[PDB]
This record gives sequence, structure tokens and C-alpha cells, in this order.
Amino acid sequence: AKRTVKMGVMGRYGTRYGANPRKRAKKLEVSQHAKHFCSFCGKFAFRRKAVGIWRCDGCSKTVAGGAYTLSTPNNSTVRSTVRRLRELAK
Amino acid sequence: TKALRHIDARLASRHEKSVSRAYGGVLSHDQVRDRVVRAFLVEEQRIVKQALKEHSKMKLSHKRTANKKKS
Amino acid sequence: GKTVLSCRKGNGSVYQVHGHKRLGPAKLRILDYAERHGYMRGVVKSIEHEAGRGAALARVEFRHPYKFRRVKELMVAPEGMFTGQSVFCGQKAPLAIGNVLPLGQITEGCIVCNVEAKPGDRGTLARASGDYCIIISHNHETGRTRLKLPSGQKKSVPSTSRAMIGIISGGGRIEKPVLKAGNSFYRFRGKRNCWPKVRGVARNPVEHPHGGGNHQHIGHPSTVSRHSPPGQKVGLIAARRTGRIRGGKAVKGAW
RNA sequence: CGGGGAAACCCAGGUGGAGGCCUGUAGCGAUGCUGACGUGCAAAUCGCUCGUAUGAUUUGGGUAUCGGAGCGAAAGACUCA
RNA sequence: CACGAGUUGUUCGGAAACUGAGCACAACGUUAUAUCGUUUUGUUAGGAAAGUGAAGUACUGAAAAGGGGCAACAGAGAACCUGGGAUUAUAUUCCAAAAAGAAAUUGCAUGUGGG
RNA sequence: CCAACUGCAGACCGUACUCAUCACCGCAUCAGGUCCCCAAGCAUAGAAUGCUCUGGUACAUAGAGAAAGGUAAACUCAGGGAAGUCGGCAAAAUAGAUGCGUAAGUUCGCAAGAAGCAUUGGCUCUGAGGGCAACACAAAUUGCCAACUCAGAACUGCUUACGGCGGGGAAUCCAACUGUAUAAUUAAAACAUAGGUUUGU
RNA sequence: GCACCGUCUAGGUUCCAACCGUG
RNA sequence: GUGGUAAUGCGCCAGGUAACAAAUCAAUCCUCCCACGGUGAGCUUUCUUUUCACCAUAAUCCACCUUGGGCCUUUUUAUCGCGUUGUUCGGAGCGGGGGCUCAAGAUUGAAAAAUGCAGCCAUUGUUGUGAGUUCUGCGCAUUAAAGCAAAAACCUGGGGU
Ligand SMILES: [Mg+2]
Ligand SMILES: [Mg+2]
Ligand SMILES: [Mg+2]
Ligand SMILES: [Mg+2]
Ligand SMILES: [Mg+2]
Ligand SMILES: [Mg+2]
Ligand SMILES: [Mg+2]
Ligand SMILES: [Mg+2]
Ligand SMILES: [Mg+2]
Ligand SMILES: [Mg+2]
Ligand SMILES: [Mg+2]
Ligand SMILES: [Mg+2]
Ligand SMILES: [Mg+2]
Ligand SMILES: [Mg+2]
Ligand SMILES: [Mg+2]
Ligand SMILES: [Mg+2]
Ligand SMILES: [Mg+2]
Ligand SMILES: [Mg+2]
Ligand SMILES: [Mg+2]
Ligand SMILES: [Mg+2]
Ligand SMILES: [Mg+2]
Ligand SMILES: [Mg+2]
Ligand SMILES: [Mg+2]
Ligand SMILES: [Mg+2]
Ligand SMILES: [Mg+2]
Ligand SMILES: [Mg+2]
Ligand SMILES: [Mg+2]
Ligand SMILES: [Mg+2]
Ligand SMILES: [Mg+2]
Ligand SMILES: [Mg+2]
Ligand code: NA
Ligand code: NA
Ligand code: NA
Ligand SMILES: [Zn+2]
Repeated sequence: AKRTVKMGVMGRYGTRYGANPRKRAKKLEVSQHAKHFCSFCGKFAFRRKAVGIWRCDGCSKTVAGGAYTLSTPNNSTVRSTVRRLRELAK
Repeated sequence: TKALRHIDARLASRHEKSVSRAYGGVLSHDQVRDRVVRAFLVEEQRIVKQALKEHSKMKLSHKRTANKKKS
Repeated sequence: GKTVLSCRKGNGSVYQVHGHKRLGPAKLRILDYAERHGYMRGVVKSIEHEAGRGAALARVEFRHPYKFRRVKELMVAPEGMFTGQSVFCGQKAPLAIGNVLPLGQITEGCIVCNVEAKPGDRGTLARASGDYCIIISHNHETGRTRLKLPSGQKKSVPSTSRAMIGIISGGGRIEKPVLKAGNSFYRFRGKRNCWPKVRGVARNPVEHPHGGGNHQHIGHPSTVSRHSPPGQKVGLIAARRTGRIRGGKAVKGAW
């Protein structure tokens, strides 16, 4: 059975700290504890150790970035921009 | 390799802490294999490019410079 | 009266940095002959976290230019760096995330981090997590590059200054509410002795300008002059305006 | 893992053991009796009752900051009655 | 209160011999005044702080950036165990050749085998 | 040159006793204060609380003994039940476990042990919950053995009977919450807090 | 004005040589 | 220096040990209880094949079954199989057949009965089951905007001597 109607992980806080702060923190908490996709391996294997550090469960890879998710939206834009500018250079 | 403390490690025989293979007691067998393969393949790949470059420079030696000559 | 807390903190004493668990300072490598004329290739060996800092650090291994040995560097890592990656530093280096180039070789519109204001200072601008600079334009007659800083100000630097390509890792750190006093306690445990904070109106007149009275209030304007002596300069120091900001929000700092 | 649904998802039974969570020892404190004592056992103690008790927790040794100075989750608190 | 006695270690704790939060001799600077400041973010000082193996009987003279030292009897480190009919009182410290006995470990020398 | 065997040698300081209702600090052999290790049996959820073998102790000035009035980590009280008092202060009171059952409000987590109803002893029985040994499908059976919990039945009894262990409900004011805090008359509505905003750079 | 201090180079091109280039 | 297809067995520079957290589940030594047996003592009007005590084995060495990890080689797996109390593993090699290693136990001996204990120159001399215990193993996923000291000393290799 479901055990909760919409509190999820934040059920550990009981009735403390207010509804909107709890709802805002829950979104980042779920992402921080999820398994993310490793493009080197081809499987869902990246876990966060400390803020900004992501380690693969099977292969020995460690990656930097994000603090609550593996990749931030600004970084993808930066990647495409860098690749296109380098394509112009070469 | 065994797990030995300070005096026991000092007083044990050498092969208690190593194996006869290269890098024995430092690297595992898969790491050793990968190093051997990588060394051979990279050296060969470098040789090919050096040869190609030298062959091109020798190609433009008795070519138009020594073929379409002018003095 | 007695000494005010903001002045007391300048003696050092129990308010210095908690540094025992930190690794060394984070810097680029030294601007030597190899970097001025060719390039150097290093390998990323590990990605780690240190207490007090939001960004991740990278240990990078190079070969020594003059001796038979290995040299380990500790840098602030950009987003996307991974263990086993090759890193190129020097004059002729390709445009890729993590490489280090002179500013005069990076095309306009590119996003950079770890920028040195003066050549050879090994990186001083755009280092906090998630931050970066934008390259605006070059000037070949005077050899100077224009940059847009994280604060929104513009700065001109010599075109021989170096910068890493990318964005500092660990971004988005401040968007999660803290919710608990204990979380703040653990956050400042790794930095220094500055929390919790007692309001000045809650103190007594002997130790703060705002203290005293039969109600909790400041009985005088809290905007103070730039020329006030220490112990008098508390409140809103040399403020150009106060109150809620409406419309465009201006760039802070000096002109 | 069972049942329902065209789908999106919904209902139910277990497993697991989170929390500046609850009751309660040791520990750390000190609400009420305006109790005892008030030439005291004691220049602040005793009894019962009571707060907290996985945390912004308690504690040994070492080390660092003082006299118009130090230190203070701020009472003009504390710096060998 | 008086008189007379009692504490035994190659291995137990410390030191010899680690590094920590830290301290501050030298050096340099400052002060009418050193009884002041700096001195671990790899590290003193406008700063010439290295005294050695090896080769060839002490001698002699190539390499090795970043002076000397202190700070933990709960961190690191550390080769020994039981039996005793062995005290008035000490004992993993004492016990005598059947050492009640059985070990481990460091230095330097013999010889036996191998280099 | 390399074990291993053998011979000789193995320096320095500490070591008694104490660690506390008499060996330390508090003017004292002062009901105060003072870090670490070992930790038995039965009841029971148990480092709660009560009693006990090993080890320890009978030391804290005593004897005789119905005044009034006191102190208590001491009890009862017909009928009434807060009329007492500034004020239910103090005392009484509730109570473990198991089944059923549970309102307004709500940040959906709670409120909640909400409130409330019922059972519980002793004795003699019954059922359920296991282990390992001996292409063909009821070894779907033979033997041996442990450890305790839960459920159901008959008979039989109460003087309601150790310890230990929440009283409950309806509302107003203040502060969001856990926390801190006038050592020796003030623990709060004060301070802190997460959250919000402004300033310098 | 003329001497002298006054010199060597990877590469790119067209045997030398020359023009570029600048360690 | 030398064996095995292999995992791996035998005679200046670079890494490693020192060196580091939670819970869960198993836990060894040791403690407690029970069953069976031997020795001493207690009670006995009666009853009690009874009640109580004891039944011990240090370091250091020799030789070489169980559990839990990592791996090799052969047969090549798939919607599917393997496994935990528990939040998972597999063509980057699952399962089966044979092996190689590491950790922790066990079992032989030596030491060692010549000792210790208890009745009295003689007797005795113990083997099984539950429960509790943090060593240890579950290898290095506790909150975390918290991510968990350092060095001496020592070990192995790469190079040349
Ligand atoms: Mg500092
Ligand atoms: Mg005040
Ligand atoms: Mg004033
Ligand atoms: Mg106010
Ligand atoms: Mg609590
Ligand atoms: Mg409690
Ligand atoms: Mg006041
Ligand atoms: Mg005397
Ligand atoms: Mg230091
Ligand atoms: Mg020094
Ligand atoms: Mg020392
Ligand atoms: Mg020690
Ligand atoms: Mg010793
Ligand atoms: Mg004695
Ligand atoms: Mg003694
Ligand atoms: Mg004691
Ligand atoms: Mg006393
Ligand atoms: Mg005294
Ligand atoms: Mg007790
Ligand atoms: Mg009534
Ligand atoms: Mg009345
Ligand atoms: Mg009246
Ligand atoms: Mg009362
Ligand atoms: Mg009830
Ligand atoms: Mg409050
Ligand atoms: Mg409170
Ligand atoms: Mg007070
Ligand atoms: Mg009070
Ligand atoms: Mg307030
Ligand atoms: Mg554990
Ligand atoms: Na009183
Ligand atoms: Na008890
Ligand atoms: Na009455
Ligand atoms: Zn991966």
C-alpha cells in the first residue's frame, strides 16, 4: 500500500517546518538520492557521494558536477556552444 | 599476498608478499595485461604516422622540385 | 564603552579559519616556458570534496619538465570532468572543456572559469560553485580582453592571462532550503566561528551603538558615513539608497 | 507480491528501519511544595515532584583569546567564594 | 605516637625514536627601550645555513632547494607466557642446573652449508 | 655474500599504599564535588524496581521510655464533595498487557494512549508454528530429537489483595517548532532559529 | 658618408641559391 | 633462479601498510542455563534415584576440514536466471563441471602432566545442548550545503648496477 498521500521522503519531518519549504526541498532530495545514467557504461549507475561528486557503481568512474543532479541545464548549453566553436576553429 | 603487520612483514620471506609475474605485489593481472596491450598498440600506431610523414617528405624530394626543375 | 564584536574579530583569536581537514590551496600550474611556447598534457587522477567548499577539486598528474619525477596539481574542477580524462595546458591547446588557454586564443562569446586577473597569478576570478565569466571582445592594438564577471561588472585584462574552459561544478547549491538550526551549525563548522548571530538592538549600550532603551529600537538613522571610525561604522555603511528595489536592479559595487 | 484498468494510473498485503520523533534508565539539568534546614551536613545543601535523554548531546587530557581588556544562542552573564 | 623494616624488569609504562592543535631559538625587522613582531597555505633568513658515502692508511672532495628544536604515560609505536609450599609487607620484576620451566627478540663474533 | 646453528652481552628512570560516607578539593575523618576497566541468580520488556550465592559490613554516642508542640523519602477516616483559598496549593485520582472503538480541526504528517467498552487467577487437556538420517513422478513416508511462543476447551476460586506504572474534556492570550539562558530569590511572552529584506565590495 | 662590433636556425616553398618565417 | 594453459606455486622513481563512520544480520573467546556421568559435602520424624560445590590446560611451534570473499579455465545465458533479514547481480561473462588464492575458524601433534584441584601413598578427573556477549566477518553506500588526521618506521616493484 502507499503509506503516504504526497509527503514521500519528507514524512520523516512529521509536522515541522511548513508545507511550502518541505515541498520545495523534496524535489531536490529525490534527485539527490536517485540513480542517474552513465553514458560510459550504458546503465543507470551514478550515485552522489558528497555535494558535486558522482560515482559509478560498476565502473570506476567519478564525475564532477551538479550538486543535486548529475548535469545542470546551463552546462549542456555550454557543451554545445564549445563544440560548435571548436568546429569553426578546426 | 598475505596480510602482515610490521615485524611479521619484516621477518617473512619475500614471496609471501609478491608473485613471480611482472609488477608482482603492486598490480593485478588484468591491469598488467592492459598495460602490455596498450604499450604495444600505442608504439605501433606512432610508428605508422612517423613513417607516413617521412614518406611524404621523401615523395616531395625527386618530385616536381627535382622533376619540374628550373635552376 | 567596550570593544564592538566586529572590531574584536580583527585580532584573530578564536575567529580564524578552521583548516585542519582542508587539502592545500587550489591553483592552476605555474606559467613556465612549456606553457608559454608549447603545451603540456596531464591526466585526471581523482575528484574529491574538501570541507568548507561547495565546488569539487581535481588532482591532476603531469611530468616534471626538468627532472625525472611526477608532479601533482590540485585545481577547482569544471562541470563534466571525469577520472582518466586528458587535460591540455598551454599556448597551442584545443578548445575543449577543462583545457587551459591564454585568453587571447579563446573566441569571443566563450564561457570560462578560473581566470587570472594578472598573468601568472594562477587563477583568482570565477571560482565559486556554478560561476563563470563571459568573453566579450579582444583588442589586438593594446593586447587586452574584455570580460563580463559573475557580479555583472565588466573588466579588462591582459590577453596573456589564462583561463579554463567551462563552468565551476556543484551549481545550484543554494536552492535547497536549510530548514533547521542544526544544518546551519554543520555548515559553518567547516568554515569558521561566525554563527549564530545576535542582533545589535538586543545588546546593551556599553557594547553596541544600537543597544539599550525601554523598547528595542535604533534611535538614530542606521545609514552611517564612509568616514566613521571603527566602532561607529555599523549598520548600512555608506548606502546610496535603502528600501525595496523596484524596476531594474542596478549592478552593485564601485564605479 | 495480489486485484482493477484501453491508457494514465488506482486499491490492498508484506519487507525495511528514517526522525534536532514519543514513553523511560545512567548521564546532563532544576518546575512546584513558596516542604526540610535557616548559630545548617553545607559561606546554596537535603527530600519528593519535575525538564531532556541520537543530538545545535554529555565528558577526560592537551592547546588558543584577558583588565577600559577578554568571552558571550545577550542575563551587564562569566573571567579561581 | 615510638622503634625496626619493605618497592628487584632485554620483553610492563616512559625515554632513546613519530607526527597534531600549537610554541618560538636562530635569522631579519621594529622600538628612546627587546622584556616586541614574523616563524606549516611545503616550511626560516636580500638568503653563500648541505662537511658526505664512494672511489682513489687516515686524509681528500662530486651529487641531495627550502636552519635547529620542543609539544600525546588514552592518537601512531611497542621482542613474554603460565606454575610456585615464593613475603610480615613486592612480583607477567623474585625462583638455579632437572634454572618449575617453555619462548621471542637486538648487537657483535665462530663455524657449518651454500654464493 | 646469504640464511640458519652456535658463543657472549642485553644500559637508564618508574614500581610501597590510596583513589574516597576517613588517604584528593571544600579551614575538618564535612549527607557537597571528582575521569577509566571487570559485573552473578530469580521475578520482569528491563542496567526500572524488590529479594538472594561469592566478595564486603554491623561503622556512624548510647540507655530508659505514652506529656504538649514539631519533622516524616508515614497511614486511615461516617455523611457531604472545593462550600476552603488570591488560586484545587497540597493530597486524592489514572495506571500493565490484549481485542474492539475513536470528534472538531489540519501545513495531510497528525490531532491519538483522543474519548470510551470488554477480558486477565489456578488446575487438567487439545491444536498450530521445526531440524537431519534413510523421464520418473503419493520418500505426498519411516525413525530420532530440541526450543519456546501463541490460540481454544473443561473443571475450580477471589477478602479484587507485592513491586512498578498516563487522570480526562471545552476554550481564550503569547511564542511557530527542538534548543539557550540571570553559578546563590526571575526558565519567561526574553535570546537563538529556518525563512524574508536591505547595504558595502 | 664608409668600415668594424655583425652571426646561426626548424619549417614553407621554388642541385645550389633566394623569399617567407622566427627559435 | 625456477614450475603451472591460467588464477598463481616453490627455493633514483612508483605504489602499498601504518590509516581511521553508521545501522542490520551472523558472531568467536568468555559468561550463564540445561542433559548425562565421576568425586566430596548437606538434609533425613517423615519425604526427597535428592540439594550444593568441583570436574582446569598459558604463550610459542608442526602438519593440514568448514564458512565467507576475489579470481582462472572449460561448456556459452535472456524475455530469462542466480542471491540476501535487508535497500541486486549478469555477453564489461549468469549458472553448472573442475581448479587458484585470501580471511577466519577447526583438526593433528610438540609444549603437557613432570602442572593445577579435591578427598586420602594411593583414587579422581567431562563430554553434549540452548541464551547472552563487538573480537571478527558481512570490505570500504549512516544525516550530509557534515563525507570522517598526519608522520616516523616498514613492505613490494621499475630501473640500472
Ligand atoms: Mg590558519
Ligand atoms: Mg537585555
Ligand atoms: Mg555608545
Ligand atoms: Mg520588536
Ligand atoms: Mg527527542
Ligand atoms: Mg524522555
Ligand atoms: Mg538590564
Ligand atoms: Mg607517624
Ligand atoms: Mg604545527
Ligand atoms: Mg623551522
Ligand atoms: Mg616529542
Ligand atoms: Mg598509545
Ligand atoms: Mg614497553
Ligand atoms: Mg599489596
Ligand atoms: Mg603494587
Ligand atoms: Mg576506584
Ligand atoms: Mg565526604
Ligand atoms: Mg584534604
Ligand atoms: Mg538499579
Ligand atoms: Mg461527586
Ligand atoms: Mg470559593
Ligand atoms: Mg470564602
Ligand atoms: Mg498539585
Ligand atoms: Mg485507552
Ligand atoms: Mg518557544
Ligand atoms: Mg523547550
Ligand atoms: Mg537565579
Ligand atoms: Mg529558578
Ligand atoms: Mg525573539
Ligand atoms: Mg559495527
Ligand atoms: Na521554602
Ligand atoms: Na535489575
Ligand atoms: Na470522609
Ligand atoms: Zn559507469
